[PDB]
Amino acid sequence: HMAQRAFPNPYADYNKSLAEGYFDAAGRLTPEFSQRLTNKIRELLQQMERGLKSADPRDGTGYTGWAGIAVLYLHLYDVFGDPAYLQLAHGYVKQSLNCLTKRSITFLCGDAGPLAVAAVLYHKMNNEKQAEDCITRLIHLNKIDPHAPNEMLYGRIGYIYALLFVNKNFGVEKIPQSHIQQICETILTSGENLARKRNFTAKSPLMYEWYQEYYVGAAHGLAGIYYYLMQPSLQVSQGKLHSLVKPSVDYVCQLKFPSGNYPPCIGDNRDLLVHWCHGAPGVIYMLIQAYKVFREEKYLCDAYQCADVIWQYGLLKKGYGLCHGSAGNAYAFLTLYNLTQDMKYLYRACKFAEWCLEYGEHGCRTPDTPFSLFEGMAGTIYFLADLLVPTKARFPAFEL
Ligand SMILES: N[C@@H](CCC(=O)N[C@@H](CS)C(=O)NCC(=O)O)C(=O)O
Ligand SMILES: [Zn+2]
Repeated sequence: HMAQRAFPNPYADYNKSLAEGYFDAAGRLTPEFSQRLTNKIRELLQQMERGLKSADPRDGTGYTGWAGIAVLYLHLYDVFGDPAYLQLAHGYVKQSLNCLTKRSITFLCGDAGPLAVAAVLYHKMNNEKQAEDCITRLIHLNKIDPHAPNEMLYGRIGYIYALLFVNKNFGVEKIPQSHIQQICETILTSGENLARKRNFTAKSPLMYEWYQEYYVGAAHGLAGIYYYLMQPSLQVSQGKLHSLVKPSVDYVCQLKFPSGNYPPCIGDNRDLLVHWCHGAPGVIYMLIQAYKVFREEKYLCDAYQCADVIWQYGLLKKGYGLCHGSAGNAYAFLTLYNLTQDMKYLYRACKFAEWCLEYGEHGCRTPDTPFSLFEGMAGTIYFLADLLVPTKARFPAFEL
């Protein structure tokens, strides 16, 4: 059913000859291809700026609203060094800070996005008072909540991301490790408890759910949570890594469809969605991190299969977005490239970029938020700009 959701891939797979137009033998993009990316970035930014005039004033979130546009501009400032991008970021930060709803804790869908992004923006503009005030508020956002989910968009790991985002950008431990540690403990305890209650323990020592479903993928599910639990920056003990996390990862691996794709939820039979939010483009991060941490070939094998699924069925009719679109899917190639150093995957990313350079010429659906970071144009632009230096590229608001 995957074929129904994708355009046929018109591109030939990697060879040295075809790759030479995109990058040199060291994987550095050609000046020509770099400039083509740059030209499209500039073109799309104009469209995005105009389109955002019609966006909902109330939505300040990273996923669909103002803080996500600020994320893009902070990134463009880092990539290009144009002070105008930092100024644009400031404007969007200011909008986002007028939109706090006090309903959610996450970087993507909650108040942590505006606060963390503002902290970084103010820091980059040498505004210590405002930066520090934002950090204080971010730290305070963490309330005791036994019913809070564990996943990326609305749960504990999404709050953790905001903390990591501040620390990374300040280059110092602004938020004490102990804050992250306490949340990590809660996540692990929650997982063990649910697995015990449902008698998953034997096959999976941890289990998580969101809206009463066992989601598998990056956005709402197991792959996102385990990706985080395996991250050195969360400092999960070797004991818990091996006794709890690894067998839980292995359980997810065993859910793989024959195609190499993954079900949205445990028990789902229809092999349909090839998205970051649901399916191989999101699960790949868990597999790659598991390979890095455990060094078992099976994880790398599965990652290759993800890349092949995405190469065949990853050019989505949904559009060019990050959450569920061609640009988000292209990041899967970059993560595998950055692990393997295999230029085949850099090439695949470049070809997906080629597709995005024909933005709007394919008959894709218009997203609900056509200009947002996760549904719309801002995310596509983010990807194009990130591709300029492939080794540093990271799926935004998610990848560490
Ligand atoms: N609001 C989205 C459309 C909804 C959507 O695609 N949702 C994702 C999850 S975030 C999905 O996988 N939907 C199920 C499907 O495609 O069947 C947009 O405008 O891009
Ligand atoms: Zn999605």
